This record gives sequence, structure tokens and C-alpha cells, in this order.
Amino acid sequence: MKTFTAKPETVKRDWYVVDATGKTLGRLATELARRLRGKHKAEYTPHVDTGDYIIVLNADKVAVTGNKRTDKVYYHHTGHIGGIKQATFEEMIARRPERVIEIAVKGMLPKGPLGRAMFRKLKVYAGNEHNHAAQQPQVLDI
Amino acid sequence: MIGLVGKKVGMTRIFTEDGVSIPVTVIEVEANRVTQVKDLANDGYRAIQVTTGAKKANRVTKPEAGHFAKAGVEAGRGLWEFRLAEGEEFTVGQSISVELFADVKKVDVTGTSKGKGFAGTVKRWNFRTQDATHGNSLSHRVPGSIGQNGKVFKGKKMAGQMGNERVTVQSLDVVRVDAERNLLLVKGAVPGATGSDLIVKPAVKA
Amino acid sequence: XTXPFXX
RNA sequence: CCCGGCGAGGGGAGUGAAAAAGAACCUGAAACCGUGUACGUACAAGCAGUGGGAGCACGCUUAGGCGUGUGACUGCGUACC
RNA sequence: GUGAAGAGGGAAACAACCCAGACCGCCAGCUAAGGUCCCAAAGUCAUGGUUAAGUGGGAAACGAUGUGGGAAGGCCCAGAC
RNA sequence: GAUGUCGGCUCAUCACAUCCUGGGGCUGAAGUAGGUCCCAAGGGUAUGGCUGUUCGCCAUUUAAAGUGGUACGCGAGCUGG
RNA sequence: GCUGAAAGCAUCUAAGCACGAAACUUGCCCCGAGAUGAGUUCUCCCUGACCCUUUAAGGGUCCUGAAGGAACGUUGAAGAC
Ligand SMILES: C=CC[C@@H]1/C=C/C(=O)NC/C=C/C(C)=C/[C@@H](O)C[C@@H](F)Cc2nc(co2)C(=O)N2CCC[C@@H]2C(=O)O[C@@H]1C(C)C
Repeated sequence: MKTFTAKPETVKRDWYVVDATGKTLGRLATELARRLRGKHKAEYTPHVDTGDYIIVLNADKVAVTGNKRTDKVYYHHTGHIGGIKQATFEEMIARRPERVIEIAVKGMLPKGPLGRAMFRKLKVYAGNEHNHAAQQPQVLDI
Repeated sequence: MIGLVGKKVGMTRIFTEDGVSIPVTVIEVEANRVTQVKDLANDGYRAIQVTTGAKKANRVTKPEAGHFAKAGVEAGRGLWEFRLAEGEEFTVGQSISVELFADVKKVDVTGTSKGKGFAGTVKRWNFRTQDATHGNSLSHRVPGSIGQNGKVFKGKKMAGQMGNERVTVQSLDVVRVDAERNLLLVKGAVPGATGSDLIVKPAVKA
Repeated sequence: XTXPFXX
């Protein structure tokens, strides 16, 4: 018979909460994408979103090795001739620390309507507070 | 601190005692009234909401009627906002006069510029006109090249709408303040045509 | 033939 | 007989085996242009398909869970001579 | 020797390089090159070491108490440097 | 079985091996004024005479009158010496 | 540059700490919630009767039609439309 394939109309999606303080950037976000994609579920399906919502707190306390806190550059363009603007790891945390994890995931996820839908299941907060407890979230020691 | 809303009445000449002519841009700053006083507990920034002028009864909308009736203040001709510098306090229904600019000596006016409509590169970007004779073929007041040997870079200076946009002139010397007439004599020229509404705020550039 | 097109 | 400009062009009646033969006439393909219905489609990037495949609609089905059409999302994929 | 006249897998993409010679079909498995955190199928695997430069992931003469390791030597409780 | 060539005009744009302005080290830097080297590309960066000229010489200025890439930038934008 | 070991001294550095340019981030000005992550505040308007039906975010009928908008018109120091 045809191999099992998940259906997004009747698939379950759970909620979880995380604290990245002290965690390494890549070794941490690597596990995020693995979960928002559904590779940790038995009903895994590449063309379906079988992932679990996540709420990571304390994004302004990630851990990094070497001088990446100063040497790691975050280039990007605006669509102009000068365009190119650079920002070190420190300049981002102080101004917008959420984008650090939001960007690391963007590079670990597929490129398409699906990979962008996984991101939507990702919620980051620079502090330790949130207004998502109404969803009955759970803990995750990753 | 905060500014005010007025009308551009025109320009005239002011003769001093030494025989000097100071250009001025008279402004009819009618008595302003506050409509809302917002804080951080609800909105998230210390500012106010001020209107002025008047409006017809059977022409203003009901939504705004309650918005103005809430503060017991007669309707105006519009609505504006001013941020507070951590040391300003006001209350709804409070009327503000032109005397607020009594001891400032400088302001930065703001208003919409005149409407030139579809303009060319010369009228707009001060482009250099090509030769009018000596071979020119239908290319007198044209731009010329717009690139290289394969896309036109963004922001390329081209023809288009010129004017009818927000414009802010800075550091204009004040000359006189007549509260009896609700006027303000600002030195120099300001954007907008006669009758247009314009903002007047103290100068931050000193 | 005459130089540039088609002088 | 009727609409219409005592028009063109049409609609009934009528002839005839045929008017879905109106002489712009046997048969009447395709490109091309349209009306109607089902499905899909306005956060989505590239030879426009292929493999897999959710959902929707209809017909089956003695509910048999198959087939037809649509094809969200997804891997690979740069026409022919 | 391959290509031309040879697809397939890998080298990010890349006729000539590496692996390997497509009769057709299956939603069976073991392997080669090459790889095994994520995009992206498979070890955040095991032991003992090295590097701190993101070197790795572009490069010489030449310079340098970088750093680990290896065999000696000179001078050292006659007091050395 | 067509990729139109110098220069000028116009409109520009990036690189930094910096012309000026900015920040410094040594100076056979007294001072003023220079020389040399380092960091720095934010903005700015001559007009005319002769010549088709780019270039170059000359005159007079300027804080300085930068070096180069862009089909020796730019003819479906002009010119055609 | 201060302090200061490694290396009894010395050293701007390895840990720590203080200066430092028209670059970069800011502050000045304009666009700006299609920021599909599609935001936030205030105020205003609608408080029907049933049927049937794959009984559902279902369909249809009668009554009801506000807030407001648009259209039209007279026009603009707004404007190609
Ligand atoms: C008496 C007439 C002069 C005569 C012209 C011959 C001729 O047949 N010209 C027609 C032009 C064809 C073009 C522009 C074809 C493009 O598709 C490809 C070219 F762009 C490539 C290219 N051309 C050149 C250099 O590179 C090149 O040298 N020329 C192009 C313009 C004329 C010139 C030339 O060939 O001149 C000759 C001189 C020398 C005797």
C-alpha cells in the first residue's frame, strides 16, 4: 500500500518553551529547525508542517565561542547601489537580539512557502516574560 | 517643547527704526485646543493631540463628533500630534495661545510644498541642458544617459511629481508675537501657499 | 554601404 | 405575422428526408476569439513539466475507500533543430 | 583514458576530472566515489593528540621570546640568569 | 544569417594604491612651511587659448583641480570634428 | 596609555581599565503597518420572522438598509488620466 503521508488538516502540533541563556547559537538553533520541520515526529512528511510551536526566552543571553561576539558580521542589502550595511554580533543584541535566532533558523530551514510557514511557528522574546501561557505551553531542556 | 498649528496668511515687509526691511511670513495661529492626552500605560509614548479652526455642523462625521465631544471641545479642521520632552503636562479642553513662543527666539516650521505636477529633470534636479543647436536632434532638454553597457540603479534622478510633499524649514528667527491678533511674524519664507495649514515648533538646532 | 547605417 | 429606419440583420410560421440548407448554403477539422460550469489562484520567484501528494466537486459505488477533472505544498529539472 | 557517440551518482552549480557502463518494470536490499549537526538521506559516534588564527575556507621570499613535541649542549645551593 | 569604433556633450556609478579637508607615528620636525609612512572613500575635486583630439604645453585660479573600473561607462540618449 | 604578570627586571595586554577621526551606529529632514511578522489608541453604527436542507463557519425567502462611503455636481495656489 502507499506509504503513509501526513495531512495538515488533522495533524497535531504542540507548544513548548525554551531558555537559550548560556546556549551556543548553532548547536541550539540546529535543534529548533529539526523540530519546527517535524523530523522528530514519526509522522514526518517533507511537504507538510508536522512541527511543534516553540517559545524561546532570553534571546539576549546566547553563548558564543571565540571573538564571534565582535568579529561575526551580519551583512545585508537594501536594493540600492551602496546598499550593503554591516553589523557585528554585539551591535545586533543591543539593538535587536531577536533577529539573531530568527536569522540562524532562516538558514537552516528549507527555502519555500513551507520553510517560511515553519518560521511562523517560532516565537522569540528577549526577556523571560510572554503572554502565551494561555496556550498551555510546556518545557524543553534543549 | 511642543509646537502649534496655524495658517499661512502671506508675506509682508517689516520696517525697523534703523530703516531695515525684515521679510516676514505672517501666520494666523488660532487658539489651539487639546483633544487627547496619551501616556505609556495605554499607548506607549508621551504626546498630545491638538486641533484648531472650526468646521460645519452638518459636514463633520459622527465618529469625530464623539472624539471631540468626549473632551468637550468644539470641532476643528484637523488633528495633529506633538511628543512631550519628559517634562510637559497638559489636560483635555486646555486652550493654548500664541504666547507659548514668547521666549524661544527661533522655530522650525513645517508644511506641504506647492504643487508643480509632473516635472522634468531640469526643473526637478537642476540638470544641465544640452546644446540647443549645432546638431542636436530632439534632445535639447532630455536627461541623456541613464546607465552603462544592464539596469537603472534605484534612486536614479528622473522626471516625476515635484512638490506637494512634507517640507520642514529650520531655524527661522521670530520677529513679533501679537496675541491680541493671534499672529506670529516668522522671518523668511515657509512652505505652502496662502491658506494652507503648517506646523510651528521650537528650534532644536538652536 | 556608405558608412554608418545607412549614409 | 412581429422588432427594426416602408433598413440591414433576426424571431415564428411554412416547404422539404435535412432551415443545425437563409443562396455568406454538402461534409465543416486546427490555429485563433468567446459564453457557461467545477476546481485552483492576489507572501509568492525561473523551459511551466515530472514523481509523490493534501483538500474540493461529480459519477460509480448494493457506503467498498476506485476512476474522472482540478493540483495548495514538496524533491529533481536551463526548450527543439 | 574519458568526451565526441555515454546517460546515472559525486565535485555547490561545472561535455573532457573521481566512481560507475542505463534492455523494461517494482514504494526490495547490500555497496563505490563521496559523505554522515541543519537546508539535505546517514555518527552532535569511540580513543588519544594538535590548532585559537573562523586558521580551516586563496598565496611566496622574509620576519617573529606564537605554540606543542624531540635529541643534546653551556652555565647552576662553590649561589647561577 | 551584423556585438556600431576615438573625442566631445549629457547622466552618472563603484574601488582606494588619498588630490584637498579629518586623525596620527618618525622627521637631518625650532617656528612657519615641507618630507616620509600609517588609518580613513563622508563629502568635495577649475575655467579658458591652440589642436578633431584623449593627452600635452601655455595663461589665470582653487583648500585641492586625485588615480582607476564600468564594451579604453554611456550613438534604440545627442553629436559626427 | 595607566596597572601588570607570563619571563623576580622590562613591557599598552594575556585577565582588567582609560583616551582616540569628516568613516560605521546615533542624533537633523522625508517616505514609512502589503512591517502577509500585515501593529497600537480614541470615537461612531447594526440588538429581525421563519422555512428548508449532504445539518454545516451551510443555503434561500420576507422585513430591515444605519455609521459611513461612492457616484453626480460647482471647483481648487491639486492635477497628464
Ligand atoms: C567603407 C567603409 C569602412 C569599412 C566598413 C565595413 C563594413 O562592412 N561595415 C559595416 C559594419 C558592421 C558592424 C558594425 C558589425 C557589428 O555587428 C560587429 C562590429 F561591431 C565588430 C567590429 N567592427 C569593427 C571592429 O569590430 C570595425 O572596424 N568597424 C565597424 C564600423 C566600421 C568599421 C569597419 O569595418 O570599417 C571598414 C574600414 C576599416 C575599411
